Amino acid sequence: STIEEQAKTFLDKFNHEAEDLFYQSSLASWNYNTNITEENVQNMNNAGDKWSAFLKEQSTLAQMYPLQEIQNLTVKLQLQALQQNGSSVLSEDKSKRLNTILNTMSTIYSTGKVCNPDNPQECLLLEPGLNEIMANSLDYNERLWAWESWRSEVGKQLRPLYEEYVVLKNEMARANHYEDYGDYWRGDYEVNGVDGYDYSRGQLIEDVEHTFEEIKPLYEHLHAYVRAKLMNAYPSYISPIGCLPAHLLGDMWGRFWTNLYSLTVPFGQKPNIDVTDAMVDQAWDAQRIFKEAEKFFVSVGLPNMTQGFWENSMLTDPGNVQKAVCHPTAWDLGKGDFRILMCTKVTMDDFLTAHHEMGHIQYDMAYAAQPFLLRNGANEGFHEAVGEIMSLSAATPKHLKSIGLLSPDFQEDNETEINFLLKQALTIVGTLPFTYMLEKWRWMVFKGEIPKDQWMKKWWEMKREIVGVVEPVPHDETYCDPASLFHVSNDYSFIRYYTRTLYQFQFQEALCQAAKHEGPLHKCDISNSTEAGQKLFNMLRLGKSEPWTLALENVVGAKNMNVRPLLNYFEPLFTWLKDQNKNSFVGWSTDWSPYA
Amino acid sequence: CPFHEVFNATRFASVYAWNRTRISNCVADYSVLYNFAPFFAFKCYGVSPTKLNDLCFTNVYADSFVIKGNEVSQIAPGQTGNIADYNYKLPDDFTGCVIAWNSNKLDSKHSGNYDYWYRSFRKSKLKPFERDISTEIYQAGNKPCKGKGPNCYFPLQSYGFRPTYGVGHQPYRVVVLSFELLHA
Ligand SMILES: *[C@@H]1O[C@H](CO)[C@@H](O[C@@H]2O[C@H](CO)[C@@H](O[C@@H]3O[C@H](CO)[C@@H](O)[C@H](O)[C@@H]3O)[C@H](O)[C@H]2NC(C)=O)[C@H](O)[C@H]1NC(C)=O
Ligand SMILES: *[C@@H]1O[C@H](CO)[C@@H](O[C@@H]2O[C@H](CO)[C@@H](O[C@@H]3O[C@H](CO)[C@@H](O)[C@H](O)[C@@H]3O)[C@H](O)[C@H]2NC(C)=O)[C@H](O)[C@H]1NC(C)=O
Ligand SMILES: *[C@@H]1O[C@H](CO)[C@@H](O[C@@H]2O[C@H](CO)[C@@H](O)[C@H](O)[C@H]2NC(C)=O)[C@H](O)[C@H]1NC(C)=O
Ligand SMILES: *[C@@H]1O[C@H](CO)[C@@H](O[C@@H]2O[C@H](CO)[C@@H](O)[C@H](O)[C@H]2NC(C)=O)[C@H](O)[C@H]1NC(C)=O
Ligand SMILES: *[C@@H]1O[C@H](CO)[C@@H](O[C@@H]2O[C@H](CO)[C@@H](O)[C@H](O)[C@H]2NC(C)=O)[C@H](O)[C@H]1NC(C)=O
Ligand SMILES: *[C@@H]1O[C@H](CO)[C@@H](O)[C@H](O)[C@H]1NC(C)=O
Ligand SMILES: *[C@@H]1O[C@H](CO)[C@@H](O)[C@H](O)[C@H]1NC(C)=O
Ligand SMILES: *[C@@H]1O[C@H](CO)[C@@H](O)[C@H](O)[C@H]1NC(C)=O
Ligand SMILES: [Zn+2]
Repeated sequence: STIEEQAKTFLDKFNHEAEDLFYQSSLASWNYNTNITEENVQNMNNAGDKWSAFLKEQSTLAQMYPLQEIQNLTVKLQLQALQQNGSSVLSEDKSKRLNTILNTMSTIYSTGKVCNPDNPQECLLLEPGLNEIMANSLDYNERLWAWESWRSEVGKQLRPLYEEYVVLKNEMARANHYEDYGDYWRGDYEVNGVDGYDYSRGQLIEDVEHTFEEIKPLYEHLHAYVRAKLMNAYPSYISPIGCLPAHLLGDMWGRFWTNLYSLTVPFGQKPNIDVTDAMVDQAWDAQRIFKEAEKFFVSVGLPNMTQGFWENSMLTDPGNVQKAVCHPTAWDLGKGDFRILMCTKVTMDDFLTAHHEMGHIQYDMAYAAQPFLLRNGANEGFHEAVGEIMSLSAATPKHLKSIGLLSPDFQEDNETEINFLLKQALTIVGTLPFTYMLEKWRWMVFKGEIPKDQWMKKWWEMKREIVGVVEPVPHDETYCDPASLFHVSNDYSFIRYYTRTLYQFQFQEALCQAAKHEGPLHKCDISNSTEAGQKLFNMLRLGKSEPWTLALENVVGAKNMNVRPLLNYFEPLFTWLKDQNKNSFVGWSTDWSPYA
Repeated sequence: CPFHEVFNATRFASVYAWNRTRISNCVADYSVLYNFAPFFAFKCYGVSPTKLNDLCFTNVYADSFVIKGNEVSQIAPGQTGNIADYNYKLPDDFTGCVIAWNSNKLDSKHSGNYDYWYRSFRKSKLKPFERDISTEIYQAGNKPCKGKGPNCYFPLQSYGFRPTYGVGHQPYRVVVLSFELLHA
């Protein structure tokens, strides 16, 4: 009549109920996503209500067992996950106000539109609309006008709601015996218990700071090169030594710098690699793309696809008869049901997205043996990283040349490699400072170090100190700039991306070294290697049953985040940047402002 | 010899309320099952299946099971698990043949064939060739037990067969022909 047995029996009951309930919810969601119908919306609402009610009820029965009497290290994680008060800490009015404000913020961000002055009949929405203006326009005044406008109407109308949102979130965080809501997000990386593998919540901040303190010279050289290259498109609008204004970056917020490839190309005479013509000349369809992905994945010893996968998953859009939302997705409905949903056309980008999603599916299929509460990633970064390592491996010229999609005499030169490295860099390396700055600002706000009347004075200094961007026009306390982002208006974390970017290159280097590669990292293929497949599988099949440090050690060999592969992947690019900018100005200063 | 009523029936029973069909007074010539049913699984732990035609049997019993996919391997001598420990247990000197086959086309529904139950909880162990039908509420604590609700549980839980499950969740019908040659 001991307690651990009773807890185990409760877990046994919960595992069997939750499987069927979650299966029904996922199947309803899938059917709704394929079609569009009002009664389908009603059915989805009913199924979600049933799932939520079941979860809430089952949470109550788990509170009888205190956590301190458990010596198993396996049921402890399940009980800790289940014993967490979801939203019951707050009062009823508190929950009502919180749901009201969250839905209000989501709706306000969703239905934002802007009208051009003096043209009451001419209004544009955010997407499509301002996105097309930002991404494919070379004009100057219009970009500044849109950049000022969107922020002017959005931030002033969303700041007061965000104030109460922050207040209520902090109230709930203190109620749940945490420090602040930033601590609540930092807790996802927390592992306490086993000796030698402790990871406190406060260690992540120091790890991020130390790891970012190393790539800064490479970012400095790349930023200097970018500023030098931009002198041809904006001869009389770029400061010779100042920071790059944020209104000419090809995005509403500056998350990525991909749209600058055609403007900063090193050797534009030779075009890049695009295999469309051979794809067309053999009359390729989605079936061939997916079976090629299957062949690549089975080449390393991983299992194939399920028999039902080729039957229950749609590969091309049906047409006008139905109406779905085209967005690639790998679905894990459970009980041996895995499907892929993507609208496919013959292009290289979709050929890579296929590998990304199939790797996602393989990761889902790896940990099917674990209990229900343990069936997820080690943390919130492994999932897209495992997805993207395959994409990086499968798009190298050697792999395309070997599989017969390219001419057998295809001479690879050392001229396209610089272009490929710059294209990868402008989308991978140019985004880390933005994520780091936004997370730093958000944590400082949640902790409270920045007074309400001094937000911008620190916000705009952090930009100059990290991203190297300066605002084009003066702003007062009315503006609320950060709220305009999708992940800021909605309750979502942002530190996942930094971890994913650091993890993927570490995984790639480990697999390439264990795969007997000769040469620089950028020309590596993980194919033909059981040595690199068994190593990955020893991490894939664990699931959440072990601390993520041990799972990392089975692949990388080190139990902490590392930054060396990120710099290793860009050795020739770094060499070329060092050679090129010997006669220019290094670093940025906060002295030039366009308004003064 | 009567096998059409067994191996081409209408309905089978749940695991906890297994049949013990008695077969007697015939010559064991089961080549008809080879053609009628393309057996994917066929394990005879006693004498060779080809030599099974050499000697006849008298007191052979057969069972009616509808179990999951990643569960048939548990039906073997010396194995452990939920099903081996709580529903059906085999002897060490088990002389018989286990036969299973997929039954999706006749044991599934869109809403769910919620007609098969299986034992999950018990404060005891089983013994070889035992059948229990007890439906008494199961106790988990010291306190007196009064119906379902708190820690007391009903010791019967159902399956959720659906037509679009994976191979490991679709039903396999297992008829354990435990013909012991020495007692037959
Ligand atoms: C923490 O608790 C779990 C749950 O009780 C323990 O899991 C059990 O681990 C043992 C091995 O250490 C498993 O034993 C083996 O089971 C197979 C059949 O599945 C049997 O053929 C073997 O002879 C052996 O008995 C056991 O099944 C497993 N139980 C469950 C329900 O998963 C775990 O070991 C505990 N961890 C620690 C550190 O003690
Ligand atoms: C997983 O994928 C592999 C690779 O596609 C599948 O391998 C298949 O293996 C069989 C058996 O060798 C191949 O069939 C034929 O085998 C005879 C020799 O017995 C040979 O003479 C024939 O030329 C032919 O190779 C089959 O072609 C091969 N590939 C395919 C497309 O099925 C494997 O069956 C898959 N299994 C799973 C679990 O998904
Ligand atoms: C949320 O979780 C806490 C866990 O600390 C629950 O706290 C309990 O509070 C009541 C009333 O103060 C005490 O009787 C219990 O002993 C506390 N439990 C523990 C383990 O400290 C709190 O009730 C939960 N809130 C809910 C479920 O609404
Ligand atoms: C990498 O994988 C490819 C997969 O095709 C291997 O190619 C085969 O290699 C054998 C070697 O004798 C040839 O006979 C086949 O014609 C190749 N098939 C092709 C090209 O489609 C390749 O050998 C592997 N890499 C290495 C270094 O062995
Ligand atoms: C198992 O029993 C069923 C039900 O009696 C048999 O089904 C019949 O098969 C014949 C084949 O010619 C059909 O003409 C009938 O229409 C089927 N059923 C009905 C409705 O009478 C089945 O053939 C039997 N098979 C085995 C394996 O013995
Ligand atoms: C989706 O809608 C079409 C037409 O409205 C229908 O034929 C199809 O069966 C629907 N999908 C499902 C899964 O029911
Ligand atoms: C290729 O290697 C040669 C070696 O002399 C070097 O001069 C050249 O700059 C390299 N890169 C390109 C883009 O050709
Ligand atoms: C099993 O026994 C029950 C007893 O009522 C009977 O109704 C059923 O037809 C039998 N079926 C099999 C599979 O032997
Ligand atoms: Zn992905």
